[PDB]
Parts: sequence; structure tokens; C-alpha cells
Amino acid sequence: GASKLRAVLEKLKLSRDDISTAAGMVKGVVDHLLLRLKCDSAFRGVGLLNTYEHVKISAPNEFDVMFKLEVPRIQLEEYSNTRAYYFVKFKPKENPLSQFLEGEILSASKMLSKFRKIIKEEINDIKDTDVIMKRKRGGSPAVTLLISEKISVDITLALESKSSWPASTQEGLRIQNWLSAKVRKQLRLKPFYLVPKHAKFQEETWRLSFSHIEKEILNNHGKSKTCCENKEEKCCRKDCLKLMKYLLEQLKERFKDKKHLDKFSSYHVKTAFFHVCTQNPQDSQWDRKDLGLCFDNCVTYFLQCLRTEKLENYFIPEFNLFSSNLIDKRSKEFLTKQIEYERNNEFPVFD
Ligand SMILES: Cn1ccc(-c2ccc(Cl)c(CNc3nc4[nH]c(Cc5ccccc5)cc(=O)n4n3)c2)n1
Ligand SMILES: [Zn+2]
Repeated sequence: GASKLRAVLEKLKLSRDDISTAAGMVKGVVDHLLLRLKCDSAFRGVGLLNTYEHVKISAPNEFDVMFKLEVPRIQLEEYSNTRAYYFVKFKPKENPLSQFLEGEILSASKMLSKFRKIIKEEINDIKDTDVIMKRKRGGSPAVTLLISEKISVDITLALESKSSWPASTQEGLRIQNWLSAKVRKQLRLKPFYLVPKHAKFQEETWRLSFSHIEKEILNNHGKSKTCCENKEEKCCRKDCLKLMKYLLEQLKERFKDKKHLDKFSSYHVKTAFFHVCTQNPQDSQWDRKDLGLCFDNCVTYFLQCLRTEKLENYFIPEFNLFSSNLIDKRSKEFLTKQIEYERNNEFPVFD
């Protein structure tokens, strides 16, 4: 019941709070890479996007960092009505990414090749730690590093644009009735990001990225400004999200051997959870004592998304993350049956 859910959260918390040098070993290797990257004229603006960055909770030795780089005077062209994938053009100063142009369009291929080369140069330059660099599965993540053992670090490269968000976001981020119109504008004044990624041959498109929004909302998540600052206003929003990510991660681990769940990842969970926040904007709909009901309502909504094959991207509402062409009926049905079994049995995977 809600009692088991609380126990799971307690153990997830105790794993987080424990003394770990892995952060230190990773920060040591990352600060090395950021400096050597800064010596190359093409990557002088590079910096960490966010100064606990883990894709997984069940694998804590696995880190995820993102190197932002501003590209000002930026021009974008929507690719094939995908609403999310774009060509990156420029606008008479010397563009420091000149070596990376293939026509007017900036090449992700070229730019990642110099990215990896510099990082590959610096990994063999470190004598303190034995760091192994893996090879190009995709491009996002750009580089995977194995520090000592058990420590793996996925470094993604991302352009930054400090201009208005593209017009396909106009109806997105629908937090007005929950966090307010004022906050929605504040957020839309923040930069946006682009990371390399193909749609489905190989065009040179970039996918919009909003990696920096979630932490802004998670750490100020109530309709009330004092939500979760006193005993009278403890809510369970953050606990519901943790549980949903942990449920998905434990199922992916359980069924890692077959491919059924490989198409799902925690941003599907986050998308669905924040849609539930939009549907339920009042802090009183997330009272701590209703953890069991609130979480069950998150599960149920995510399942409805699976069965109906509709999960609208939080930022670009016309982009359906669960459409037929992205995830086949069979995978969604398999995830549906796993989660429904779990719920019918008070989640044995949480143990
Ligand atoms: C990593 N991946 C793989 C595929 C995509 C992707 C596909 C299509 C579009 Cl249309 C986009 C659009 N861009 C985009 N959408 C999100 N959604 C969240 C999750 C979230 C929701 C609500 C509040 C906070 C966070 C995280 C994130 O970083 N993004 N980035 C992203 N991304
Ligand atoms: Zn709260």
C-alpha cells in the first residue's frame, strides 16, 4: 500500500545521501575536459548546463552531463513538419564554428567529430585515473566515459540559443493554471537548447532540448509559494515522480534481456507526470497523506497514454511521443501489462 511506497522512497533517499567519491572522480575528469575543450577556438563558450544528475536511481555510479555552447545570431528551419527537428543556419563576423559548415547548415557530424577528438586526446592525457572512452553508438549521448570501473559518464553536446523559443512551443508548457502565467513567461525567457539527433539515410538535424526546465519546476512546484516549506503544506509531487521513474527503471532492468522496453525512458515518465500536474493544479490534490491515491493516479494516466497511444510532448504539444511511428503497439501493450500486473500486486518490482 502507501506504506510500501513510503519504504521504497526511504531507501531511495538513503542511497542518495550516502558518502560517495564518485561525484569527485567525475568532477575531476569533467573539469579536465571542459578546460582542454576551452583551448580550442571552436569550443571556447563551452560550459556545464546545470552546475544529483543521474539518468538512473538504480544505477547511481552512472552520470549524465551536458556541455552547452551558445551560438548567437541563430537561424532555424523546421525539418519536414516534425515540429521538433531543425536545420541550424547562421546569419559579418567570423562564426567560430566555420570548420563545421556543410553548406549554410551546421553539421552535427563534423562538430561532434572534433568534440570527441579533443576528449579522446584528454582522456589519454590523464595519468591520475584510468579512464576508458567508448565509441559512437549514436551522437546523443556524444561520448561515454568509463572512469576507473563502475563510473560511467555520458557527455552530450548542446547548442544554446538565448532568443525566443521556436513557434512550435507556443501552446506548450501549459502551467498557467498551476504555476501561473507570470512563471510561464519567466521560463520562456530562459534560453533553449539543441542537441544532435536524426529523424528515423542521415540528415543533419537538431532536436529541441529543454533539459533545464524540470529542475526549475521541481524545486518550486506548488501553486502556493510556500509549498513544502512547512508541515501544513507538505505535498507528494516529488515523491510521485520518483516512484514513476523508479517503476520504469526497475521494469527496464527486469526485462533488459529482451528489447520490449528499450523504447521507453524517464522523459516519457516526466512528460506524463507533468501532464498530471497540469490536470491537478491545486496543492490539495497532492497532499502527502494521499501518496497512494496520487501515485495511482499517475500510473493510471501513464497507462491511458499507453493504451490510447497519445503522450503529447510537454513543450511541443503537436509532437506525440507515443505515436505508432515512434513506438509500436506491441511494446506499449507489453509495458501496459507489466505495469498493470505490478499495480495489481502492490509493486513487487520495488523490492
Ligand atoms: C531526450 N529526448 C528524446 C526524444 C526527445 C524529444 C522528442 C521530441 C520533442 Cl518535440 C522533444 C522536445 N524537447 C524536449 N522535450 C522535453 N521534455 C522533457 C521532459 C519534461 C517534461 C515536462 C517538464 C520538464 C521536462 C525533457 C527535455 O529535455 N525535453 N526536451 C524532445 N527528447
Ligand atoms: Zn510541495
